[PDB]
Amino acid sequence: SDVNDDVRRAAVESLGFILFRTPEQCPSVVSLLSESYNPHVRYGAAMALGICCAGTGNKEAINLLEPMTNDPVNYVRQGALIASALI
Amino acid sequence: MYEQLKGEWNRKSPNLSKCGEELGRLKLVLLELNFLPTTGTKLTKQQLILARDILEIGAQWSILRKDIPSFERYMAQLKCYYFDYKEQLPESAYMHQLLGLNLLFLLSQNRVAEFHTELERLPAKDIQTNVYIKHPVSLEQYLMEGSYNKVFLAKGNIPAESYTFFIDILLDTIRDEIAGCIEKAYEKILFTEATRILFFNTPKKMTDYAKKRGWVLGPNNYYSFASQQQKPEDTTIPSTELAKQVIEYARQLEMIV
Amino acid sequence: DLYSRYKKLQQELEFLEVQEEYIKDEQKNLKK
Amino acid sequence: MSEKKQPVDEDNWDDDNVEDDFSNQLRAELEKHGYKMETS
Amino acid sequence: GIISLLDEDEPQLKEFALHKLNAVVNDFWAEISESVDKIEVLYEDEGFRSRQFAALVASKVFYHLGAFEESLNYALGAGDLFNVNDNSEYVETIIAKCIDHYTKQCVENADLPEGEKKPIDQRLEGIVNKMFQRCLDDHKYKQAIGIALETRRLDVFEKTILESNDVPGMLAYSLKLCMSLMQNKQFRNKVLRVLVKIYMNLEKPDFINVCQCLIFLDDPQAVSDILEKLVKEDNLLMAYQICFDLYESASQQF
Amino acid sequence: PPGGGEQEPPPPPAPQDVEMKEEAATGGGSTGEADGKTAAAAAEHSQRELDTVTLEDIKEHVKQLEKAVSGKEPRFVLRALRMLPSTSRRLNHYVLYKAVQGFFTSNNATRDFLLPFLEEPMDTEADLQFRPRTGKAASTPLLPEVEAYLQLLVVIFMMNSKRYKEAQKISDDLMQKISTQNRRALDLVAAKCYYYHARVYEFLDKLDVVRSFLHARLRTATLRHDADGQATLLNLLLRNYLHYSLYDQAEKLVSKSVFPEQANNNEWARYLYYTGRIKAIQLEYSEARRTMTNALRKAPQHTAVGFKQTVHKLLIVVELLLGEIPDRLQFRQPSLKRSLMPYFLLTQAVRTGNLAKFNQVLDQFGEKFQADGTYTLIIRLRHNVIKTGVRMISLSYSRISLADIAQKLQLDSPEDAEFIVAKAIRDGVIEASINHEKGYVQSKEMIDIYSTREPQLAFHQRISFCLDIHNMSVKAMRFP
Amino acid sequence: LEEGKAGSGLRQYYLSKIEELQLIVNDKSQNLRRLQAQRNELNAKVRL
Repeated sequence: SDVNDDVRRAAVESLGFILFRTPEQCPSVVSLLSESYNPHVRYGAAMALGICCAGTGNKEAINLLEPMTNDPVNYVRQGALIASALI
Repeated sequence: MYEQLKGEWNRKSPNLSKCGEELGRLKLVLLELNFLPTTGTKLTKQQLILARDILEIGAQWSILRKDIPSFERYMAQLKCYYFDYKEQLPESAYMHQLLGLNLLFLLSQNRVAEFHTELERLPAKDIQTNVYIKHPVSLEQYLMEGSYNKVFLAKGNIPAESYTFFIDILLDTIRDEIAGCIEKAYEKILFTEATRILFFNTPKKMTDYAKKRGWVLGPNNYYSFASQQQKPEDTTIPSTELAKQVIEYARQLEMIV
Repeated sequence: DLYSRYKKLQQELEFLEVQEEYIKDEQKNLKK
Repeated sequence: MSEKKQPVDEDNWDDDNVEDDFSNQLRAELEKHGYKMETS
Repeated sequence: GIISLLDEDEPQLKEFALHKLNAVVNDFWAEISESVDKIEVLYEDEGFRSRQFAALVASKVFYHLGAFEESLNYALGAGDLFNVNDNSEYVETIIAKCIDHYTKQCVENADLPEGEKKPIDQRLEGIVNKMFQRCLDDHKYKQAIGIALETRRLDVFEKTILESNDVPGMLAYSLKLCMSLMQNKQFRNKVLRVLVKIYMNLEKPDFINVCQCLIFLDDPQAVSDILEKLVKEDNLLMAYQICFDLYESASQQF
Repeated sequence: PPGGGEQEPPPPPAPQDVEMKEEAATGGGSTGEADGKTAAAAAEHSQRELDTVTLEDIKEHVKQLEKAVSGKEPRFVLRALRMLPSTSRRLNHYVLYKAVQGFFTSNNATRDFLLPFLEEPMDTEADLQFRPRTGKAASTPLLPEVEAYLQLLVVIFMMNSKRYKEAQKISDDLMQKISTQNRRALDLVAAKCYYYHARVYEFLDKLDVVRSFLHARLRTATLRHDADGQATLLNLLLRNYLHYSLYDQAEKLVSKSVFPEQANNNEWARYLYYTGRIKAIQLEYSEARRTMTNALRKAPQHTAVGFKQTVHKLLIVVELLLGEIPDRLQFRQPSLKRSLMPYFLLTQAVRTGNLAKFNQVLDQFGEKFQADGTYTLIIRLRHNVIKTGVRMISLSYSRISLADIAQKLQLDSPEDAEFIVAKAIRDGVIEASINHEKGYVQSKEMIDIYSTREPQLAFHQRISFCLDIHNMSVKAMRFP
Repeated sequence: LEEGKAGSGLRQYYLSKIEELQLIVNDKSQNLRRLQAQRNELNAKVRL
C-alpha cells in the first residue's frame, strides 16, 4: 500500500528478521515478491531470502536467486550475489 | 388377562368405569410384551389379534363419546399395528370401516394433502367395491367439481351408522368457507341471495350469524361490510432499497480480484 | 504424534491465511 | 451412459401445432363457413 | 403412539414412553420433533423422576438436527445416566465438543486473571478428569499431556510428567514442545517455572536443566543460589561445564 | 467347431491383455496418487469409474472362460505387497501368471467354485494398504454373477461377497484412514450391490434389512463431511420408500438433509426427479414442475435410457393439471412409440370439452396408467376437465353472463354457475368478479405493467443470478 | 482393553479434529494458488 521504494524495501527485508527460526516459510513469500514489476520489491526479497536461511543447503533459495542475479538491473544483481554468498 | 372382552358395547355404553378398565386392559397388553420385533410365532400373533381388536372397540368408544384427541390416538396406534413388517395377520372385517372412519375424519379436518397421500395403500378397493372408501373419494370429487348440492343430498345416505360428528365438521368447514368467500367488496343482498348462497328456509342459522357476525336483517335486506383495501401507494418511497441494490451490484462487481 | 501434528496443521493454516489475504491485497493494489 | 434405472425403456413432417389448435373443426370449410347466408 | 402418552399426565405411563423413546431413536429421526419440544417444556418439573432420560433424548435429537450447544447443555444436565456411556459414536463427539467448549472457555478466562470469571459447571470438569483417568489407563501419556497443554492447567502437567513414565525422559520432550510450538508468552513462564519445580527436586540435581531454563527466564539471583551449592558440594568438573554453557547461551545484562 | 470353434481363439488373448493393462496403470496411478498428492479431484479416478459402469457391463456379461475374467481370481490369489522387495516379487508374479494364462490354461471356473475364488484371494498375506485394489477385485465378480442369472446357490455367494465388502468397507473407514478416502468409488460400489441387493429380494420378497443398514451407514457417515456419499445414500433410502405403495412420504418431508452441494452432474439430476414426485403428490405443483424441468433439461446426453423417458412422461402430466401443454412427441424414439400414443390421446380429450371419448380412453388406457406408476390421475383429471372449459371462456370473453356460460358448458343448471366461478376465483384459475345483481361477470381492467415496478424486480433476479454464475465459473478454473 | 477403550475417548478427540485442519488447508491451497496465478497474470501485463 505504501509508495516510497525505501519503506517498500525495508518492509520486505524484514521478512528474514521475523521468520529466521522457520526456514520453511521464507521461500514461500519471497518467490512471488522477487518477481514484482519494480526491482525494489525484487531487491528486498533477495536480501530477505539471504538473511532468513543462515547456512543450510536449501537448493530452493539457490534456485530462486538464479534468475535474480540474471537481471538487467545492476543492484538487484548485487544483492543476489550478496544473498548467494550468505547462504 | 382376558378382561371384559364384550361388555357394554353390543347394546349401549352409558358408563365410564369401562374406560379405566380398558385403560388397565391397555396396561396389561403393553406389560405382556412389545410389538416392536414381531417376526413370526403365531403365539405372539394371537395377542396381536386381541390388541388390535381392543383398540378397534376403543376407537368405537371414542367416536361414540365425542372425543377428538382420543380418536386420533387409537387410530394411529391401530395404524402402527397395521404397520407390521411380517404382517400375516388374517383378514379383519372392520379394517374397511376403520379406514373409512379415518379418511372422512381427515377430510373433515381440512387435510387435502394428507387425504391423497393416504390413498396409496388400497390397490383396487376404491372403484371395484367397498363403499366405505368409495364414499369419501366420491365426496372429494364433488368438492372439486363444484356441486354443493350433491354434497348435502348425499349427506342423507350413509352405509354404516350416520357419520354424524364427521358431517357436522363437514358442515362446519363448508359454511365458514362459504362465509369467508362472501365477506368481500359486496355491500347488501336480500334474504333470497342468502337463501341461494346458503340454505334452509329461515333457520336459527341466520340468527346464529346475526349474533356472531353481522348480516343483520333490516327491511328485508342484509348488510355486508366492505373488506377491501384502500392503501394509497407512492412507491418512490422505497428508493433506499433500490440504491441498496445498485451499491451491492458494484460491491459484487469489484472487491474480489 | 497425534498432538504434535495438530498444532502443525494450525500453523500451516495460519501461515496460509495471511498469504492469501495479501495476494488478494496486492492484486487489488496492483491494478492502479 | 446408462444410469441403472430402466423399467421398460413419419406421416406428417411437423403438424402438431395446427392439430393441437384445430383437430376436427370441419376442415372442408365450405358447408357452414360458406353457407351462413341461407341461415341469415 | 407415544405422543398422546406424553400428553396424558401419568408418571408410570411417561416413564414407559421415554423407555420406548430412547430405544427407537435410531429409526424415527424427525418424527419426534414436536415431542422433544414437549419433553423440554416439561423438563423444568423438578418433582418428576424421569428428567435424566428427558435430558437424554433431548440431547439425542438436537445433535441429529445439529443444535450442538443445546445438545451440550442437556448432556451436562442429564447427569450420571449420561456419564455412564463411553462406548458409542454418539457420546464420543459431544465430549469432543465439550473438551472443545471447555478449553475455549479456559482460553477465554486466561485473559482475565483479575476476577470476573465465567461460572464453571462441575459435571463438565467431571468428564474432563474422567477422560483424563481414561488417559492414564491408556499407558500413553503423550495423549494425556496433549489435553493438559490445551486445557491451560498446571497441576495435571506436573502429575503426568512424574507418574510411571516408561522410560522417564519426557521432561525433555515437554520442554521441546514448549519451546518449538507455542504462540502465547503468558503462561510460557508458568510452564517453565513448573518445569524447574520437577528439575530441582529431581533425584539428580541440578546443573543442566534449571540453568538452561533460567537463561531463558530472567532470574539473576536464583542462578547464584544454586551455583553456590554447586561449589559448596565440592563439584567443579561439571560446574566448569555449566558456566561455559551459561556464557555461550545467555546474553548481556544477565 | 468348424464355424463356431474357429472364432473361439481370437476373442480371449488381446482383450485379456488390453483390459488388464488399463486397470493396472490406473491402480498404479491411484496408488501413487494415494501416496503423494492426494488432491486427485481432476485425476483418473472418475473416468476409470465411468469405464466400469459402461464398458465392463457391455464388453462382458459371463465369467469369460479361457481364464479371461475367470482367471482374475487364480491370478490375484497370491498377493501380499508390503515391502519394496515384496512388491518386486509380486510384480514378478504379475508377469508370470499372465504369461502362463496367456500361453496355457491355469485354473477354470465352473460356476460353482465361488467360495475358493473369494476367500483365498482375500487371504494369502494380503494387507490393508492397497485398498482400491482390494475393493475393485471384490466388485468386479459381482457383475457377471448377477448377469449370469442362473439362481443355483448364487444368492448366498452374492450375499457373502457383499458382507465381506461391507466388512472391508468398515475396516477402511474406521482404522487407518490417513489420506486414502476411497468414498468416491465406494458409494457407487455400494450402490451397485444394493441394486443387486434390492433386485434379488425383488425376485422373492420385500427389502427392509437393507434399509436399516442403510440408515446405519447414514448414521456413521454425514458427520465427517458431505463428499457425495450422503447424496447417494439419501437416494437409496428414498427410492425404495417411494417404490413401496404404502407410505413414507412424510418421512421425506421431514427429511431435513437437502445439501449434497455437488453431484458430478449425475446425482442431482435424479435427486431433483424424486423430490419433484413428492412435491407433486403433496399438491405443490409450481415448485414441482420447475424442478421436474430442471431435472429433464440437465442431462439429455442419453440415447433412450428410460429415466429421460420417465421424467418426460410425468412432466406432461403435471402440466395438464396446471393447464398448459406444449408439444411432446417432437423427439420421437423407438421406445417412445409405445408411450407417445396414450398421453397424446389423453391430452387431446382433456383440452377439448368432451367426456365420453375421455372415459373411453380412460377405460382403454388404465392398464398402462397403472403400469406407469401414477394412480391419482383418476381424481385429479375430473377437476381439470371441468376447469378447462371455464378457463378458456374466462380467457376469451371479457364479460360473459352466468346464464350463457351455463348453457355453453352443457351444465343444465343456471344456479351453480356462480359457484363454479367462485371456485375458479378462489382456486386461482382466473381473476374475475361476479356482480350478483343480474349476472355480470367482469374481468381484468388495466394492461399497463411497464412503469409499475414490474421489470426491475425480474431484472434484480437476472443480475444476482448471473454474477453468481460468473464468480463460481471464475473460481472453478484458476486451479493452476 | 488398554487400547480399545482408549481409541474412542482420547485418541478420537485428536483424529476427528485434525481432519478439518487438514481439509481446509487442502481446500485453501486451491484458493491460494488461484490468487497466485491471477497475480502472475497481472504482473506479466504490467511488466510488459
